[PDB]
Amino acid sequence: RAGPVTWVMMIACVVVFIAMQILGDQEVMLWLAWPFDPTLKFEFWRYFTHALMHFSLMHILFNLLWWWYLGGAVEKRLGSGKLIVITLISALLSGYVQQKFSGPWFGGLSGVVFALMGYVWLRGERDPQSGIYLQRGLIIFALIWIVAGWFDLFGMSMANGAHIAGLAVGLAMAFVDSLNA
Amino acid sequence: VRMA
Repeated sequence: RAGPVTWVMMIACVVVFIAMQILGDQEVMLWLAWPFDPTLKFEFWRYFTHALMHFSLMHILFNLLWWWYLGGAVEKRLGSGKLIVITLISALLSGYVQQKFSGPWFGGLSGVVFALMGYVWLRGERDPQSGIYLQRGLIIFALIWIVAGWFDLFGMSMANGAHIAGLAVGLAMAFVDSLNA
Repeated sequence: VRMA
């Protein structure tokens, strides 16, 4: 749990979130969101910094909770590098698919989070010796969580492309990772 | 906005 990359991510999300409370959501979005304009396509950070933005205490706490719990496990059991790679691929791919689904106005770490969910479960399943796993007791809630976004649970506009893309990506990485060693 |  006490991993550097785990905490460095939690720290950035809290910095950025606080920045969002001072400046306002939209003002941070104009700089951190996925490129809305192909002119902006060379502002490379935007492919990753969308993961840093949250729009409610609930949004961020719920994300950081999962991230601490799942990110921690991967960092501890598998190193900081494996975590970073998972975070960068899934922030890049789930941003990418989410932009296609509903455009560039989104953010949150849930893309990376479903990738961690997908990864920890598929990896604990195929490579038990890797010392990580996900309670069936959570992959439920994961499945409810994803399908609840499909129905926009009580007006909650969820990034549906991000969740599935992220989920898929984690499963691919864990499957590939569970063939070596 | 959409919440990932």
